[PDB]
Amino acid sequence: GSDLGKKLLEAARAGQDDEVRILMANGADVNANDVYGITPLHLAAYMGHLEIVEVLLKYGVDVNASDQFGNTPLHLAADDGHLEIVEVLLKHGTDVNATDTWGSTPLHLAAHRGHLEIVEVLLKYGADVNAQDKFGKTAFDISIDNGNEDLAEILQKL
Amino acid sequence: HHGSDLGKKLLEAARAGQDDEVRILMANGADVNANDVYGITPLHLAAYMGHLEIVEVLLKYGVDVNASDQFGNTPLHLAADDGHLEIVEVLLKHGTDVNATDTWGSTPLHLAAHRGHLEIVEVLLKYGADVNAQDKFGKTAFDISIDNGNEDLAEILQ
Amino acid sequence: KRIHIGPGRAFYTTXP
Repeated sequence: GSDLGKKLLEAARAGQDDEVRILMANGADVNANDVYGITPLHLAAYMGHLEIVEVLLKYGVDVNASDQFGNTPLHLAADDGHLEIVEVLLKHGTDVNATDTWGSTPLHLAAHRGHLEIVEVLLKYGADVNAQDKFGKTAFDISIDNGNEDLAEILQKL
Repeated sequence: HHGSDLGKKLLEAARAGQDDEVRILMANGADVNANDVYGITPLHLAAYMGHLEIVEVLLKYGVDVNASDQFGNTPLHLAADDGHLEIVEVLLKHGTDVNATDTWGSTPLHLAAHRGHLEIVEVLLKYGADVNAQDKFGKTAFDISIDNGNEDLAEILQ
Repeated sequence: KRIHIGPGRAFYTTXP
């Protein structure tokens, strides 16, 4: 039952790709979640486990899975600066403009953190530069508030 | 002009227990209340990991001692759970809510009870922990001690 | 660090 779900969450957190494959073969739900809606893919993205992300993708993971707070794994990877994970999630069709419960898209989070190379890739995959979070802020607005002139120059042209 | 990613570096330094790095980051304007996507702060991480020197550094810069992450964890929950008596003592002396409840309804007393940290239970009681508080499984700290057959703990909680 | 049951403890668990 959900015993395998707990085991799969932990294997994803620890980066044990062989254990992920074993648990899937045991019948683990690839989209298992804890009481906060957090899935193995969430934990792999948070922890920067590119190989786990790749394996879960092959086993049919849902890259649009959203937790209790509206985070998809793309939110987590974009906020923490994990370029490779951001790229593979986008390449497998994750919603580039998914919004958390405060209306932040991954572009917003990347802007907040000054992750220029992740902003570039998000834009490349169709990030919405005009999207406003619930505070009325676009990514460009965030870069102005933060004094990140490199980020603003990228976004202002758009 | 090119952004400052010191918040992330502080979180990483607190989690890694790099005492000198934390001092240096704080001395150069790092946000003492930086947090990640889940509201986890350097103090949360230092409290769970048992990094007392780092806790004290953050206290020199006016850290929010009662900050809650997205899961309802406060630093006092985390130090009480993982058995870091010295951090529990310090947090209590700096005005942390002794009966704060996480998303499971657990107070720090519940968590210390689950793990058999007798000294922590004692100091929590000294600072007014509520022995009648039931978590969302309906358990008091006393109930947990009985469920775990911990005679010493049951004696402390009467 | 070893995983422990608890709210969001996975995010607090890294390395040993």
